[PDB]
Amino acid sequence: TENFTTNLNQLARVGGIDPLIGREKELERAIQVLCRRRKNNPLLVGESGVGKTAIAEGLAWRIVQGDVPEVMADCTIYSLDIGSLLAGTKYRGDFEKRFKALLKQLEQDTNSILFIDEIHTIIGAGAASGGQVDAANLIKPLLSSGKIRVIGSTTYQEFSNIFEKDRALARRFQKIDITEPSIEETVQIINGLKPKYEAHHDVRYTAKAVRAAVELAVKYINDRHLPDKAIDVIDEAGARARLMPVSKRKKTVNVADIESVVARIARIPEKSVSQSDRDTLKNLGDRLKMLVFGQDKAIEALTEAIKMARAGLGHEHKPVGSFLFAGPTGVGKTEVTVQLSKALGIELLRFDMSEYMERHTVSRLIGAPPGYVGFDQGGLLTDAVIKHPHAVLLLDEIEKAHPDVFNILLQVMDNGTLTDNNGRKADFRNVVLVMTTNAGVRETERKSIGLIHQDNSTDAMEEIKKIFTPEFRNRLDNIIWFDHLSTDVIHQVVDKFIVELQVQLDQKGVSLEVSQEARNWLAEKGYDRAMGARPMARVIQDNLKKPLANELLFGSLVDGGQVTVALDKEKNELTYGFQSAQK
Amino acid sequence: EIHTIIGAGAASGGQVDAANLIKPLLSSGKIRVIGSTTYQEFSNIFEKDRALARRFQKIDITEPSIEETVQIINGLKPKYEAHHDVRYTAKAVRAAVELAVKYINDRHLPDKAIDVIDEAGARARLMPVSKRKKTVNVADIESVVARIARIPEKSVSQSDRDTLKNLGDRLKMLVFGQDKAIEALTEAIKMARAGLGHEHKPVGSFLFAGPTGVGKTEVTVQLSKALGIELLRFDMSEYMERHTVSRLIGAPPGYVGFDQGGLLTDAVIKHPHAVLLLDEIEKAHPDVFNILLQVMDNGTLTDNNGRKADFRNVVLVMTTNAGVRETERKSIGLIHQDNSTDAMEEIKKIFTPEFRNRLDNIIWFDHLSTDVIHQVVDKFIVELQVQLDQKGVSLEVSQEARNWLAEKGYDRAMGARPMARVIQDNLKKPLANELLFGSLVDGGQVTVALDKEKNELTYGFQSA
Amino acid sequence: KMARAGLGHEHKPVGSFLFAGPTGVGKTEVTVQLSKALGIELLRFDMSEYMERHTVSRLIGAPPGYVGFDQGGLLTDAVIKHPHAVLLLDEIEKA
Amino acid sequence: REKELERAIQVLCRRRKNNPLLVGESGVGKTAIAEGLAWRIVQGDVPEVMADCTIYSLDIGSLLAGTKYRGDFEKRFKALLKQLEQDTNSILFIDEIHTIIGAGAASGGQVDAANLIKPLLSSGKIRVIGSTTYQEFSNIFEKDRALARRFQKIDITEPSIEETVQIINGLKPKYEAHHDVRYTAKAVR
Amino acid sequence: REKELERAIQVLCRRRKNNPLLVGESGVGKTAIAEGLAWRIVQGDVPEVMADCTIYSLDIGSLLAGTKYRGDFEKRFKALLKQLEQDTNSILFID
Amino acid sequence: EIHTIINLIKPLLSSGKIRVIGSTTYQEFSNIFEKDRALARRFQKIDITEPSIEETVQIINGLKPKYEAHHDVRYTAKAVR
Amino acid sequence: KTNDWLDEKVRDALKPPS
Ligand SMILES: Nc1ncnc2c1ncn2[C@@H]1O[C@H](COP(=O)(O)OP(=O)(O)OP(O)(O)=S)[C@@H](O)[C@H]1O
Ligand SMILES: Nc1ncnc2c1ncn2[C@@H]1O[C@H](COP(=O)(O)OP(=O)(O)OP(O)(O)=S)[C@@H](O)[C@H]1O
Ligand SMILES: Nc1ncnc2c1ncn2[C@@H]1O[C@H](COP(=O)(O)OP(=O)(O)OP(O)(O)=S)[C@@H](O)[C@H]1O
Ligand SMILES: Nc1ncnc2c1ncn2[C@@H]1O[C@H](COP(=O)(O)OP(=O)(O)OP(O)(O)=S)[C@@H](O)[C@H]1O
Ligand SMILES: Nc1ncnc2c1ncn2[C@@H]1O[C@H](COP(=O)(O)OP(=O)(O)O)[C@@H](O)[C@H]1O
Ligand SMILES: Nc1ncnc2c1ncn2[C@@H]1O[C@H](COP(=O)(O)OP(=O)(O)O)[C@@H](O)[C@H]1O
Ligand SMILES: [Mg+2]
Ligand SMILES: [Mg+2]
Ligand SMILES: [Mg+2]
Ligand SMILES: [Mg+2]
Ligand SMILES: [Mg+2]
Repeated sequence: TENFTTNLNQLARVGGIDPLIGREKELERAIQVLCRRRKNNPLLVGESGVGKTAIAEGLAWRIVQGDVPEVMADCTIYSLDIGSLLAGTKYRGDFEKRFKALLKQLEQDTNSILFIDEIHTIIGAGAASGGQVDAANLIKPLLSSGKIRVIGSTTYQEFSNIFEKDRALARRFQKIDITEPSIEETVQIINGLKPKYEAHHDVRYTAKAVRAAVELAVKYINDRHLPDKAIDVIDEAGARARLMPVSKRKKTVNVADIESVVARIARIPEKSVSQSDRDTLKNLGDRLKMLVFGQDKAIEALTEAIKMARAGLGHEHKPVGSFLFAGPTGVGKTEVTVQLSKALGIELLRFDMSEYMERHTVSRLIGAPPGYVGFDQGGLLTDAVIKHPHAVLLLDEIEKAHPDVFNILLQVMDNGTLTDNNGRKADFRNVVLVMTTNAGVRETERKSIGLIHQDNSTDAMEEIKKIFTPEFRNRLDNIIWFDHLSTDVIHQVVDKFIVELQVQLDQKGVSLEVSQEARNWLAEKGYDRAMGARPMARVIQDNLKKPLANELLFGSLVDGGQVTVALDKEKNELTYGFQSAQK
Repeated sequence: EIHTIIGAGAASGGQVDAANLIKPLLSSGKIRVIGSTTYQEFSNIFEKDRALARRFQKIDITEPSIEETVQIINGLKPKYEAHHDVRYTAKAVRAAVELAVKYINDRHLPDKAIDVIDEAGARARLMPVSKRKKTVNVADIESVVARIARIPEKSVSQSDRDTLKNLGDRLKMLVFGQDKAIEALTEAIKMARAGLGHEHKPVGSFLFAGPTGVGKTEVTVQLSKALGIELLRFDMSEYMERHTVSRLIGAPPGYVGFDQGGLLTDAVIKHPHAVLLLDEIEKAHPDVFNILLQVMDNGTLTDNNGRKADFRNVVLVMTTNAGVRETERKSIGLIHQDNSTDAMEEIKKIFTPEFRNRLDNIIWFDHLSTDVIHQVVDKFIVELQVQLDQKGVSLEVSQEARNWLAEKGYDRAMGARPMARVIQDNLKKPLANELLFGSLVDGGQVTVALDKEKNELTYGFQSA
Repeated sequence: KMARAGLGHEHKPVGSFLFAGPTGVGKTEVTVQLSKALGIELLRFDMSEYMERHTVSRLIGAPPGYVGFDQGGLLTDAVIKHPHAVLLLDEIEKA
Repeated sequence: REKELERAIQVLCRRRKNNPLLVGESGVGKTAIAEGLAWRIVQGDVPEVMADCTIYSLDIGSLLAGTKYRGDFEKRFKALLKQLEQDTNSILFIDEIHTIIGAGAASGGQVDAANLIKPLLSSGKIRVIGSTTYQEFSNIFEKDRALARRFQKIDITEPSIEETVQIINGLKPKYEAHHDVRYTAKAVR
Repeated sequence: REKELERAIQVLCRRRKNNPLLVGESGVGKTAIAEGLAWRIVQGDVPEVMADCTIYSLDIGSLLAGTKYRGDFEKRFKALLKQLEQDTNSILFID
Repeated sequence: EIHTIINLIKPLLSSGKIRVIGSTTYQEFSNIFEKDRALARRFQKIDITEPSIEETVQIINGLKPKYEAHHDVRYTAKAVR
Repeated sequence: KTNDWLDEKVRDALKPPS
């Protein structure tokens, strides 16, 4: 039955499978089960990547090497292929003939074992008819008798929902739980496997590189398991060297190479930031200030927090930064957050919390639980952060949302992870969480009933404490209150708005020049402390956009031409002069 | 397994089955045939074919008594003893039935007890190369049952014994204050290994309620690391809705998510000995508490599939923030009042009286004292030092500087978390600029001192 | 005119005008005539129905795992079908 | 798409689990990357190791067609895998890779293409490129933890406006020929 | 339906993604527009490129019925696609 | 009892070559016919209402000669009403 | 008062005539 089964020992001697390091207790338990008089069938149930197939195939490698008990010295393991058995079983009884013949051969030798990988498949082996007859039923009598020994390997999910369903088959197979190895165990495993990977890639792995891969993988790569996770980084690093230049770093791969590979797999900013990134970070605050005038403290907090994470002083299991922006309307809480993403070139995960007003809406962020119509949709927040781990999470109008949503963000701020309905765990370590709240807006604009109008800035903080539970506030890195928009700052805003108009105007071929006198007139006409900088847009729209639009649609400005705006002190009104540049 | 013969043929044209070939003969009664089937298969497969079920006479078979099972092992003792060349003591066979049924629940009594005998003989036969020990002692039976059931309960090892003794001391080094909480966890865990543990309840069911910033979660998280066991951390904010509770015990059969199974039961099955940290239990729906009531007393929870998860070795620690607003509430009057009693009343309102009775102990975490905060500041500096070591930088903080940091950030209501924020602004922010662009880019050195005249810290960086 | 001319906000709707006036003053009718003059769909929405907070879910739809999730939101679906239209919200104060 | 392609070559040259997976939103260009490699291979721009390798595309419908008889599906799937192993320089491209999880199998039977292909992917004998959307990758492909471990995810982020204009300029000769028109430079931008 | 039909031809003439989708309310002549294209082609009232083309109406119900096997649907569906693929001019309609 | 069956029902209706008569319960109509737009459009609802008390006796009287011939015994007019 | 809304092919064997 060479077509259906392959001898692991023969493969081990000439080619080899993998050197097995450790797992002494797991092998001893498996060997003890095989030596049992009855029901001597070990089942290596474990999580994916733990090494369920290494222990089963390692036994053959150990047997040829001779580091096994005397009873197992003559034992031979065969790897069954379910596909090969069903390759040509079109006719009735063909599969039974092949399967029965295979089991019969094992009984005659009485000194061999069968390794069925992904054993969950044989519960539903080829059965043309509806009858329960299948490989599991065929092998069930032999297992109880003890004539043959068959090793098994299946995941917890498959074993619990497929293998367990068959109570008779489960009884014969003695479950052996495989547990993920420790950090120390994994580094030793890589050292034993290092020669095999070094030869294929023609590289030499430094001791620091192997240790860093295991430690870095656990910290950033969470979905996979540690033994598989470390080998992936080590294997990928070797591949890069083969594809690197002819003689730059072929001889050895340093820790820096390992750090870069981990960053690409997890989509996290690489360690040892480049000079280009340093220039962007150094000028991040300066550039942000140009777009958003004033509110330097808010910009400093965001930039300083981002600088700490890249520097290597970031929180162990918390996001880069949690900031609650509270202030009067028009200050620029949303604008600074939006500009931060553009400056850093990272995706902006904008979530309008007004939509999630009711408690039931909380399911949208984490997905509906299993057994409901919304299971397939998943969680908007979890899916978004998974797609874009490095991003700015802008939860605008957070106060509008129900307090239930605040509870969901407790683990995000402290644990640094959120769990989806499907069970997937999101990573919030590299996301910048910014929450804009308009709490106390009514109080701050309100004028107190007294001879002296008390500043209501303090009052706003009281509503924040009432709206948000104390645990939520403690997890936050800081609450940055936007004080107000000064008159001098408003003058700059007029220039910024005119610049926005100029780019829009450039598309139509019209160039606008505004005199300094006209700019000052706009600021005084529309300056409102309570409304912030939003009225500036309205005065500019009515004063400048409305005349230009009429001329642009019908008039001299149909074809792009320069326009001049000047202030007449006698009339205290803007003077618009249009000059056609067509000819 | 007579259920199989009902089918066995569906090929085109023949339209024949084994049951149909033998159906006339059975109806005639000339031939008599014995059969065996599982209860589920008989109701679902054999019962469907009324003709076969009508003819066959059902004979119920059920697990025998404890006394009857040990007798069976004695009867089967010559066979197993001959193969392994071992001899089992009378006490050993009795221990296997009692120990296996106590810890192994999925399997029925006959095979479950015999599985220990067969494995015990193999272990005794295989363990010594010299074959010095042929007989199977009662102690060996206990060890075999432990591995099969994955229970830590066994004779305490010298290596494991030492760690247990210093569990409280090590926890105190990481978590300062809250000695009552550490004592409760350490004493309960010690009892389980000693054997003075609840027969069908978890080793510990502790509810941790305290002010914000106190180390409730940290002690639970650090306990897992000190004991070298997995941490089954289940955030309970996600389970606010009633329908979400099914996720913990699995969706009912026939739905899209039935296959994935329960998240709590599967995790407990994968890690029998682990710390189950149910943080923010207050936020969870009342239905969640109902499930836990069964776990605390019965000791097992059945999922949609029907498998039972063993919580006997699981350390159940549920952190709660109930009555935390009262803790930070400032009472009217010249002198602030202790609102600890008010917080307990809120916990009593949220948690049913029956729930509290089941809990082993309710530990009210006290506010961090000034002395405790000084230790907290040092702990955070150690974490910063470790991060700096990765970049090749060494940080030395003077004693005067540490006291200054403690006073600036010490708030009784807020807790230890403000200390981290102070360290971030005062220490991490300057280092970050130097690390990215400055003397600390490579192989830096740092010194920190408090300017007594200016009452401001001084940061000295050496390129080195 | 400003939006079509290319001098629009580029991130906000064409206009957000609150017409507050006495009954029978023409606030509702001017909007209806605007749609006819422009030949665009009129997304008439009576806000008197949304007297309480729970009714707001209808505008954006029910979340996953709740009844009526398949139905979707009337306001979101209406705007998607007719991008260029006049979104009238009568009796906004009563909402 | 040099950075995206460069990572794919690194994954393909791995000793084990050398199966790159292209996960991105619809329209990003995952198929272009999988097929673009073949186009570059003919030109020779790819590295020397990649040179002389043939990339094939698997039609799931064709493989499952006329497989009613027991074992017909396994015969076709095991025949193709044998071909890839024998060549040693062929890379399979399975578009909409989530489909193999639900390939030909009986109602009760759990044997699928994913289970059959799982042993070969781990050993590294065959290289299999993949392409699937984020929704399908998380709701279907990731559920099969065993299969996901063998496949290495390669995140694809849609190109910027500046990057997109050059893509149109490179694809402009084909669209111009089909429509017999010339696109102005300003029109493309 | 000149305006609606003209949009369809533009989509069909595209090099890639030349699959027009007709979305409308119930009983709006949605099916007639697709069927009408065939009638227009027969009378030679369509553009020269559209002329000499065949429109095929696929029946999902008939194809699904009678398979009773894993590969029956795939073989017939793949067979149908091969016929359309062989003739470049041929177009399919799926109601 | 068409509701019991309801893939091929839709194609025959859409083709229109052969017209089909369908008897379904009022409860089943809402559950199946109303939910499916295609089935509802092709099928036309004909309301079949129970006859009045006077109508019911008349139906029995109209069919009474058939019954009397079958068993050769008759029922009084008072008895049937 | 919210409400939650909860929400054929087999291979065959052929026998040739004897
Ligand atoms: N103790 C070990 N010694 C050496 N290699 C190991 C060990 N444990 C795991 N491995 C590695 O594990 C890989 C083989 O796959 P496993 O970890 O056995 O998972 P698997 O059985 O393929 O998982 P499933 O069943 O497909 S979910 C190779 O990289 C091995 O080198
Ligand atoms: N400091 C500022 N400098 C320049 N433009 C600003 C500033 N603050 C606000 N704006 C502009 O004002 C408009 C609204 O900005 P937002 O960020 O939405 O304001 P905000 O104060 O955060 O709003 P809410 O309603 O209070 S959340 C945009 O056109 C911004 O560019
Ligand atoms: N007693 C403590 N001893 C040492 N560090 C502590 C202590 N309490 C808190 N910390 C520090 O604070 C962090 C741990 O906070 P947690 O214990 O997780 O908070 P928590 O109990 O979940 O908070 P709430 O507000 O009560 S939900 C780590 O940085 C610890 O070092
Ligand atoms: N980098 C690129 N270079 C050249 N053409 C590209 C590129 N990215 C996208 N395209 C074009 O955009 C399309 C990319 O192929 P698609 O089939 O859209 O890929 P896809 O998005 O992976 O597919 P699905 O079906 O959405 S999973 C083709 O029309 C390409 O010509
Ligand atoms: N300014 C107006 N010009 C012409 N007709 C008007 C005017 N104002 C009100 N009407 C009359 O009343 C109608 C509009 O009333 P409407 O604005 O809906 O009232 P309300 O504001 O009380 O809801 C018009 O259709 C017309 O019949
Ligand atoms: N523009 C049109 N020209 C000719 N007949 C039309 C037109 N629009 C509708 N009809 C007639 O009315 C019917 C509309 O139904 P149809 O659009 O096929 O329904 P559905 O979209 O529900 O399948 C057409 O089949 C045809 O008989
Ligand atoms: Mg395996
Ligand atoms: Mg805003
Ligand atoms: Mg806590
Ligand atoms: Mg009105
Ligand atoms: Mg594609």
